[PDB]
Order: sequence, then structure tokens, then C-alpha cells
Amino acid sequence: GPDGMAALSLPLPISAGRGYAPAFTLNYNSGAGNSPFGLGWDCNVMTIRRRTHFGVPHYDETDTFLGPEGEVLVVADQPRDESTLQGINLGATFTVTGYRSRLESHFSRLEYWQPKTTGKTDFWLIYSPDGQVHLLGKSPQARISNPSQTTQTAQWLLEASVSSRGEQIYYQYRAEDDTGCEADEITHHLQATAQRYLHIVYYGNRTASETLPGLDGSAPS
Amino acid sequence: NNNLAFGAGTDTKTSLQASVSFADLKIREDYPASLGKIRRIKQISVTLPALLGPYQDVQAILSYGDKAGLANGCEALAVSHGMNDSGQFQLDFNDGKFLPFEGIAIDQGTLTLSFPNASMPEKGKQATMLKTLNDIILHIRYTIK
Amino acid sequence: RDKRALEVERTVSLAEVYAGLPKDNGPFSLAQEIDKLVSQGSGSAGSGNNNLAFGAGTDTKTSLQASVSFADLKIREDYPASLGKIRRIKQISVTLPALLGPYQDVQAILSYGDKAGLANGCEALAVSHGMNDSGQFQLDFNDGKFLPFEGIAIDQGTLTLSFPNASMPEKGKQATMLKTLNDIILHIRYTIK
Amino acid sequence: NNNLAFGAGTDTKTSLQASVSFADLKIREDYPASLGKIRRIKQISVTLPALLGPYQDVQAILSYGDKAGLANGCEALAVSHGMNDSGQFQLDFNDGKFLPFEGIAIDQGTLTLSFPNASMPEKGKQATMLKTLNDIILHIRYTIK
Amino acid sequence: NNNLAFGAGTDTKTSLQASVSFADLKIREDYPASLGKIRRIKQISVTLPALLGPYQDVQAILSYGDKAGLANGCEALAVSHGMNDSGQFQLDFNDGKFLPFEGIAIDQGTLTLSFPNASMPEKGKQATMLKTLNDIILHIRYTIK
Amino acid sequence: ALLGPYQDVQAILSYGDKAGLANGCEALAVSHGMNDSGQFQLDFNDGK
Amino acid sequence: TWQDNKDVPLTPEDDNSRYWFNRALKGQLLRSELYGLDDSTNKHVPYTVTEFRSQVRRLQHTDSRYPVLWSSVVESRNYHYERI
Amino acid sequence: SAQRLGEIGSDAVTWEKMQPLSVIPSLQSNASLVDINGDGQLDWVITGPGLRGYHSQRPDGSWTRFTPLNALPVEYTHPRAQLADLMGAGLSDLVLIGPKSVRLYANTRDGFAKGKDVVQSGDITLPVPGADPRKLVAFSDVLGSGQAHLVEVSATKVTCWPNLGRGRFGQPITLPGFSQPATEFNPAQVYLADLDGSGPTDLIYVHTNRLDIFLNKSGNGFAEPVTLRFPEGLRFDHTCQLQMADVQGLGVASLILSVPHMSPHHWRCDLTNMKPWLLNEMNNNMGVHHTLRYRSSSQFWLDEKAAALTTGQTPVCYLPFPIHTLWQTETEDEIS
Repeated sequence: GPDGMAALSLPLPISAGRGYAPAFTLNYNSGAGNSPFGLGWDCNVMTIRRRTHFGVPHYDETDTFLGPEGEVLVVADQPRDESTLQGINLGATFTVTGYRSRLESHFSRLEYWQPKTTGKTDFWLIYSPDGQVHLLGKSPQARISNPSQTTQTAQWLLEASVSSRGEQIYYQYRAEDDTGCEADEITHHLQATAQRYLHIVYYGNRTASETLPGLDGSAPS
Repeated sequence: NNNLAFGAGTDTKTSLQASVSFADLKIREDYPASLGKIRRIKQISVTLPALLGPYQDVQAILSYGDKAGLANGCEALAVSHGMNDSGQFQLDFNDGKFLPFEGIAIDQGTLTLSFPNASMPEKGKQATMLKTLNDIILHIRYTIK
Repeated sequence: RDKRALEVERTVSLAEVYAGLPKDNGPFSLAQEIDKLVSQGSGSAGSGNNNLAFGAGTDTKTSLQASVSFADLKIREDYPASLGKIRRIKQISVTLPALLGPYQDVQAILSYGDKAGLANGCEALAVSHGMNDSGQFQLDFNDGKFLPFEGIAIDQGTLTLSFPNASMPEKGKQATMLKTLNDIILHIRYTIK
Repeated sequence: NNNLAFGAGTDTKTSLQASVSFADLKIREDYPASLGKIRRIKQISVTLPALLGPYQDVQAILSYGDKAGLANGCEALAVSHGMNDSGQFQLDFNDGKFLPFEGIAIDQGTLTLSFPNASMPEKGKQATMLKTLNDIILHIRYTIK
Repeated sequence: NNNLAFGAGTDTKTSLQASVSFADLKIREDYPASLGKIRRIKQISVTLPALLGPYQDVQAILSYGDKAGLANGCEALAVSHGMNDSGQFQLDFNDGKFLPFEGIAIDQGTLTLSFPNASMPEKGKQATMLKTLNDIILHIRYTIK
Repeated sequence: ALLGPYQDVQAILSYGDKAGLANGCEALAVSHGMNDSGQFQLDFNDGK
Repeated sequence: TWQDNKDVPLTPEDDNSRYWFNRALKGQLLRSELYGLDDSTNKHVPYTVTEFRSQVRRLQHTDSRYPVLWSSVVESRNYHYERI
Repeated sequence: SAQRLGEIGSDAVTWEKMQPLSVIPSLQSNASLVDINGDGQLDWVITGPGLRGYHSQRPDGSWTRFTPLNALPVEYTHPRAQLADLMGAGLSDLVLIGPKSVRLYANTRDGFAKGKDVVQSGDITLPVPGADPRKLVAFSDVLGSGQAHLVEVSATKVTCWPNLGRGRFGQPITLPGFSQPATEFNPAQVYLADLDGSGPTDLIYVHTNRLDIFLNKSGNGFAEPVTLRFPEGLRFDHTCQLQMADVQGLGVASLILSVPHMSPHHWRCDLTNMKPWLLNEMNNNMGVHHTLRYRSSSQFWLDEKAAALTTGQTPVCYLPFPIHTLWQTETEDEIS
């Protein structure tokens, strides 16, 4: 391709699905850094994130975010308030604003839900052209935020998604936990749980729904 | 004597002044009494950690209030760049003449730094510079006898 | 009667002076007018004592010069009256932000066209390169003699900066330098007594 | 003569002092005796390897803890920046007057470096600064006759 | 006159000496005779490229054999920095006194350089510093009359 | 860029009509090669 | 520009506008030639030539820093020479 | 200027005989060459009695007219001011460092932002550049994060304070494994570089006749040093320099020892002929073997230049740095 990079794709053996599935591929990208899959390899599980291209981002309002493809999100529309999602009580009023990528290529719509009520957390929703809704960073575990000030969310990891035909998927992350790591390894960092890993993805619903599987943040059985 | 104000002089009304008391600086206290009782200023320089435009100059006057008997002109110093400028285009400790503020006791009197054309709505100039000024730093050279 | 004077260094942009002339005096872009005047010689820009022109004497017809009056610079208004009424120039330096060929020099003369009681030779300064230049190979404020322009009141009089071989039609060697030059900066060191 | 202590004088109780003898420095052994038996100090500068910020001063006095027919004031040097500090704002070997410590034999007497307001429990000004002082360096200029 | 050896003096047998003949350098030949016959040394500086620690000095003496024709003290120069030592703390061509080695013909005589405390078996200091000395470079300023 | 840091150039610059000059002012010793002059220390404020 | 729901021809009104319009085309293939490598007299001609024309549609510029553009290929050609 | 040495296909890189530049900006006396915009075009930046501003150099060698800037800090010319990235933006900001706080003027590209005083958290005490001659205080990406951290190198350990942005630093952390005799240790001999090439910088300690290279274990301390020896006749001293650059376009900088003395000499120590950690090979155990080869974009530019020579097609380069690319691959059937 155009930049001369070397690359490889190694799909994961996910045979199950119902026409919708959390299908991921492990990919080699020369020039890429050290990831959870080693140096040069990753799966790039979808996330919404602050742009760091211009340095440590603000956690304020004059912030820039990237869409899931890694492109600049421009506020698309004006904010409105809403207390429910797909009929589910969110427990508070949120102000929601739509975003659109600077360089269009997919025509999805992205929403940012910023709690109006102090004490609740925010979230992002992707409305895909295929009629799918993807929820990122709703609950702790799916969030990358400053351990010292956890409200400063840097990244929103995909937590839940639903297709139009009733199949839905839930993504469970396991946070970094300092067990068996060596005393200096823990002592000189004391990060208090930063970084999240995808641990398990739940799919194949016993019961159909058009709602997001994360519901109100409850864990799956 | 530790304050800010716009000056009351006829032509100082848009000039922003910052005054400080030498007594309140507690410099004498820095060294034991046994080192000598006479502690006086030999030279003062000024540093202004602000931003400047391409042809912008600092325009400010530092002066000692009391006409304590210093030779005429040693009561004040002009600042142009704000980088430890001192009082001369060419600085010389061996000039043969007394330097600005030379002979003033570290113990007393009020020193003031004046910035003319500081008021904003009056269409000032230092008025813009000053918005970026984080401090006023003095470098005081004094001697102990 | 002597006193220690307040020593003040004033940066002056001629581009600001010309761009900022009163509408009735013909404000202009300094870089833009120089380019036009060099490409086509014997023109002019501005008015009064704040302008660009080619010199009138035969000896100077290929010389492009810029001039500014102290009255219009209004340096005096920078400081309050209470600091003293006599404000006079001690030394003037010159900077020219042009690009040069590999071993090219910059020739220019800065002069006071209002020569009066000023000691002989102090009415003018030569420029060889810019960079806060000086009419002396070595500048010493303890020289013992008067420095160029010393004693001129900051309130009045006209300075002119002449470039000897500026006219492009005459194939002047400085013509490309001048087209290249963005501004003229003076550094006026003056004191308040 | 090779020690640290807080000073015993009335106004030195909070002053931390260091003392080093000259004789124990073995300066004399650096060069053959036949090169000159008269070896005397011309100038001493002081360097303090400490984390002093850009506007942070160090306050210390270096003095000769002995007596000789020294010019008055040549018994001591003030330290302010800690970077080869001299006892003059402008160091000049050709000043015409004697420098601090000039003419002191290289192996006689002792030097003491004092740091006023050092005791931590007394909330001394230099009490926290000194926690970053990792060494004391002297730069001795001396000549051989 | 172009060799290494230890000094033979009573306090020099641990001192490593270097030497050179001016006659063998033949500096004279570098310029035509039409410029004049009198070619004499004005000043010599010494460079000792080496790897020393942050507080580690080098100690060596540069000296001229036929001292009889010189003003007292012009027969030798001390080297302590090693970068480019002129020896004298303040180099001044307008000093008013003669410089070390000044007036020596570039045509003849032996110049030497000693390093005291160089013998490692005697636990010297130059003894280890010298292991990193890659060359000895002299900078000879001379004039043609 | 002719010489490195420890290299010298031997060259003499001289004026043809030497007759009007004070002795030695007819020539300059080039040796450093980097905007040098005929004297170790150039000073225009000197008396010579 | 997308005006009154039409794909209206545009001339960038300034250079910042132009910048974003040029940026939007990055990575787009403009031309692709298939050229045989041999010692025949036809070694000087491609078998095929593919040409593309891209475009950028301006959709929204209320945020003056990032004026939301959509780019794609509006038209393309494919010449078949067979090295003739 | 760099040029390919010999025909296209000859990898060695050389330089053409020096030529005076056709155009040089005036006002060279109080200025330096720094990219202050992140443009790729270096800016000749002028400071002094006003005249704040610069001339940028374009890819065709054309210099711009003087650009005045709109905000230079007074402290820009302060004796201890550093140029360092404390925003994380990659522009290089202006900063003064004290033990408890820093004064940071963010780079806004057209000038600097209002400086701010940043007080460090807790009792984190920062190293102060130049504070102790026995230690090296410098910014370097010792953790391999791409941000540049503040690192202090002593004879016994390396201490690092992570860059958290806006002049804020993390707590010091220890990076063990570095050691030299304390008396002889001299920061002047300590150089930092990513010779490995994966990010975290390595520590090179220079000795007469040898180089000790402590490899950086991705911010977890150092590997026992690799001692490289100099070729016989090659020595090193305080007048000698160490340069570091990927002069051959291999993706890895080489170490160049520059020796002045009475006749200049330059020696290049290549540590590897290829950038490490790139995938070189793949094999499926079914008979298909793959292999890769990589080259700097800068070598390809030199070929573009070589093609331009003879033809006169001035090869203006719009790609200022050596992005490393995939050049050649092979696939082999082990069965047929």
C-alpha cells in the first residue's frame, strides 16, 4: 500500500456467530509499538479516544476526540437532553451531542453522552449504517482513565453492541492487577490499575433484544 | 508599601505601579549580625518573565521613593528588555560613578516599578504585555561591611 | 548639573511606521513598495517626511532611500513627563532582515538630513551588514568622542536610509537584496534627563 | 579541623558549618619542592553541587579561620550562586587590590564554610535546600614562587 | 633531545618527562627567509587531550633548558586544565611583563614537559591520568622580525 | 574549511607599494585562516 | 459542496479551504499502469492503463477548524493497449 | 549534500563537494537553526534587541522572508532555559527547571503561550540541569514512550521522572544496571541514543579505546554493557566528538567518532546492518517460506536524486525524515 508498511493478518478462529459476531483479527504492522500482543502486533479492538497527536489532552471541554477509525471527530449537531436509552433508565439526565468524522468514509453517527447530573459517568454510542449500535466506555473496566482522578477518561473501550435482528454482544475487560509482578515492578509505578485488557466476549443470545446488552451496566451471566 | 496601584501623578494615571518595602523583604536576616552592621545596595537589576511581540519593548521605570541624598539620577533605573537589564547600555562596576540605588540600606524605604501605558481601555501598550507577566524579579546586589 | 540619565532602548519598525501613516498621508506596505520601486526606478511612496524615493542628486539617482520623521514616531509618548523633559539620542543601530547571496554585503547610509550643531561626521552612519549594525567597527560608549547621532532630540528631525545601487533598470547590485528585504529596523538608544 | 558542626556563636546556632584544614589537603605534594618552596593562594572560588532553581540563591560564607596580616576583608568570601563563585560581583585578577585569601600559604590554617539559617527544626531558610547539596567543591588558584 | 625519561632530580624521579628540540621541529623552514631572520617565540600554550573526571585536574610543568637568557620565571609554565593552557590565570598580551618563553629563538634549544607523581608503582596521580593522554600538543605563537 | 582545529596555514598577504607604510605594515601573517589578522589580538582602539 | 442537496462544483475560496480539500484526497490511487518487462518492441507500452478522478464534497464547515469533507472517486478509465 | 555513492544499486551514501549556499539569511549573529513549527522546515531563529523572528528553509532551498512571530518569552534567552517537549505535542517548548517547579511556555507554533508556573505533586523533586557536575541531567525517551522524560545519570544509577505533560512530572523511578567507578565517572562521556531503534534510548559510556553500551530494557533498567573496542590506533579524548546518525539509511543510527588532533579522522561503528525487531521471516511448515527486506525512504530519495542527475529533474524532497519502508520480499516453495 501507499506508505510502504509491512503487514500480516492472522484471523482468530471464531467460528460461531449468528450473522453477527465479535470477529477479530490479529495483525502485524511494521512500525507499530509494543502492544498486549507483543511488539508489532495487535487486534485494535474498537475504541473512542482523545487525540494525543498534540500532546497530553485536556479533560475539560476544549478537547479533541478521534472516532473508532482513528480520525478527528467534529461536533456535528447541537446538544439535547435525555434520561433514557432505548427505553432503559440511565438513572440521570445526560446531555447528548452528535459527532461526525472530519473525513467521511462510512456515514455512521457518533454520540457523546455527558451526564448533566454530577456523579454519573459519560459514554459514547456509534450508530452504524448497518443498523447497529455500539456502546463504548460505559462502565469501569471498559474505561481508560487516570487512576488518581478516574473521571478523566482518555479512552472508551467497546463494551456492548447490538444488531437490528436481535443478536447482541458484550465485551468484558479485565484491568491490570498487580499480582505476582515483583516488588520494584510494583513499587516504582504504583499506578493503581491503569490499562485494560479484553478478557472475554459474550455472544449468542438466549433472548433477543434490540437494546444494548450492557443494559444499565449489569454484568452478564 | 506592598501594593499595586495606578499612579496619582498628573501623567501617571494610566501607569501601573507595584511598590515593595525593603524592610519587609527581610534581607538583613539572611546573614548573622556578626558579619557586619552595614548592609547596603550596590546595584539592582530587573527581570520580567513575560511575552513580547516582534518589535515590542519593555517600557518601565524602577525608582526609589525617598530622596535620601543619592546623587541625582541614581534614584531610578529604566528597563528595556526585562532580562536582568540593569541601568546601563554598557554596564561597568568600575564606571567611577555611583550606580543606581548604590548606598541604599537593604533595611528601608519603598521601591516602585512603574509601567506607563498599562491601563487597557485607555489604549495602553504595556497593557497587552502585562497580561502575560508572571512575576517581577529583582536581582539585588548588596554588600556587607 | 550632571545626572545619571535613564537609558532606554527603543525598537522601531519602519514597516509599522509606513503601514500606520494617517490615511491622508498615504500609508503603505514597506515590503511591497520597495519591490515596485526597485523593479521600476525613479518612483516614490508615502508623503512628507515619511516616504520612499530615489535620491535627487545625480550622485544619488540610483540610490533608493527611506525616510522617517521623529515627530511621527512619537517615541516621546512612551514615557511620562515627570521623568524629565530632555530626551536625546545617544546611539542608533540598524538591522536589515534580507536574504543574501553567498558573500554579499549590505551597503547603506543612515543620515540625519537636519544637520545642525552636531559634531562633524556624527550626522551619518554606515551599514555593512545589519545585525544591530553601527557606524563604527567597534562600538564603545566610553569612546571619549560623540557617537553618531548623539545629542539629537527624539522629538524632531528626519532620518534617511540610502541604498546606493538599488535601481533595477540600472542593474544596481543591491536591487535583488532590496526586493528580498522585508523591513527596516532601527534600534534607538536614547536617554531621559 | 575536618568536621561539620553547628556554630557556637550567639547568632550562629542555626548556621551549619563545615571545616577543612589546608594542611590535610596535601596541596604541597602536587609539585616537586625544587620547583619553589613558597606556595601561596591567589584566589578561591566556590562551587556548590546543589539543586538551586533559576531564581534560587544559596547563602554562605567562606572564611579563613586564622589570622595573618591580611588586608581587611580578605579573610572572607560570600557565596551566592554556587558556580565558581568569587567574592566579587566582577572578578578581576588585575583589580589592583588584594583578592580574598590572597597570600595565604597553601598548607596553613583552615577554611570554614558557613550556611546560616540551616537548622531544620528552627525552620531555617536553607534547611531544605541543603538536602540537595551533594558535595562542596573548592577551586583554588595558587602560585608557586 | 627528543625523548621520554624520568627526571633525575631528587624530587623528580617519579616525574615523567617529555622533551623536544626546536632545531628538529624546523619551524623556521615553514616560511621564506625574505621575511626576516629573527624568529622568536612569543607565547606557548599546552593542550593535553585526555579523559579526566569532573573534578580532576592535570598537573604538569613546561620548561626551557637554557634559562640563563630569560627574565626570572619565564623559564617555565604550569599546565593545570589541559584544554589550552597559557598557564597564567589571565592572559594579556598587553600585560606589560614578558611572557613565559618569550624571546626564545624558534631555531634552537630544548623544551620539556614534566608530570610529577607519574610513576604508578609509587602511587602517583598522573600515573593514571596519563594512561588516557593521546598526544601532547603545543601551540607556539612566534613572531617574525 | 581549509584547516582543521589543529592545522595551520602559512601564508603572507602583502601590499605592492610598501614605500608609503610604516615598517611591517606592508604585510600580514595569515595562520589561523578563519577571518584572522596580522596580529594575535586585533584592537582598533590601540595606539598603533 | 452539498447545497440544496446538489453536488455543486466548488472553487476553494482561500488557501485554508484549499488545504483541507487537498488533504481529503490523500491515499487515493490516481493512476495505475500494468507494464510488461521483456526484450520485445512492446516493452515500451503498457498492457493496461487505469486512470482515476477524485472529488471532495464539502458537507459542513460550522467548525471552522475541521470543515467536514467526503471524498471518493467520481470517475475512472481503463485503457486496454495490450502493449500496442 | 548527501548523494548515493556510485550507480543506483550501490548502497553506500556519500556527500558531494561542499558548495557555498546560494542564499543565506542575513542576521546570522544571534540565531540558531531549529524547527520551531514542526513543519519539517528548519527555522533560522533570530533573537536579540527586538528582531524576534525567523527564516524558514523550503525544500527547494528557498528561504522565506523574515517572519516576526507574535510572542517570544523574555526568558527565551535566559542562561538556563531549555528547549524540551513538556506538552507532548512534539513542537519543543521553552522551559526553566527548578527542584520543585518549572516555568513552561508552550509552543503555539507562531510564538509561545503565556508561561505558567507548574508546581510538582507531593514531594517530587526534579533534577536541575547543570546542578551537579558529576551527574547528567537531560531529557530523553528512556522509557520508550515517545514523550521524552527527565533523566538523571549518576555513576551508580539512572533516575527518571516521567513526563506527564504541561510541565508536570511523575515521581522518580529507578532504572538500575548502569554503573561506573564514581571518581572517574564524568557525564561528559555519557551519551544517550536509541541505537536499538525500538524506542527507549541506550546509554553509551565512552572510554579511551572502548565503548560501553548499556542497553535499555524498555524502561526497566539496563543490560550489562556491551563493550566495543576501537580499532588499533584509534583513541578518544575530551577534544573528540561522538556523532550519531543513520547516515547509511539502515534505519539504525551509527556511531561516528570524530577525532581532530593534527589530522581529522572519522570512524563509523555500525552495530547492525538491519533495523531490529522488524519481521524478517515467516514459515508455515507446509512448505512456504517468506522473507522480507527493508530500506530507508531516504535511500529511495537518493535514487530519485540520482535519476534526476543527468536528466536535470531537480528531485525536491517533500519527505523530511527517513521513514523506514518494506523494499523486497521473497516467497519460496520448499517442495518444488
